[PDB]
Amino acid sequence: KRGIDLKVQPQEPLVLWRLLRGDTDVRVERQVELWGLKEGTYLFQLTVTANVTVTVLSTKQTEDYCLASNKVGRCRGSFPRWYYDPTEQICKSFVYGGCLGNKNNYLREEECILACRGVD
Ligand SMILES: [K+]
Repeated sequence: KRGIDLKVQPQEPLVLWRLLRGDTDVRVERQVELWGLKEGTYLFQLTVTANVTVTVLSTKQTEDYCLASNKVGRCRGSFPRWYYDPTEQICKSFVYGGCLGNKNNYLREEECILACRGVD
């Protein structure tokens, strides 16, 4: 499986395994619960193999991942995607053109929720 990179708001238990690289000492407890994550990046190997990285967003990056307008972009494709609407504080679906969009653009609603739940 190709790696995943999850952007998330800091949250002491992150609800979704072995840590390969983290700025801090995470603890993973089995859904799973990630404890101790701080602003920054973490890399895990998942086996029953795959890469999972978790980027705990800064407020500055949160502007890009949550506060930016949805962006169809220049291409004429049709990709169902998700963006966060901070005005209404909810994840909405939109059709993405497939290129040159911005960071407020998630493949899965759950990923949008993780990236932006609680942002205004
Ligand atoms: K989805």
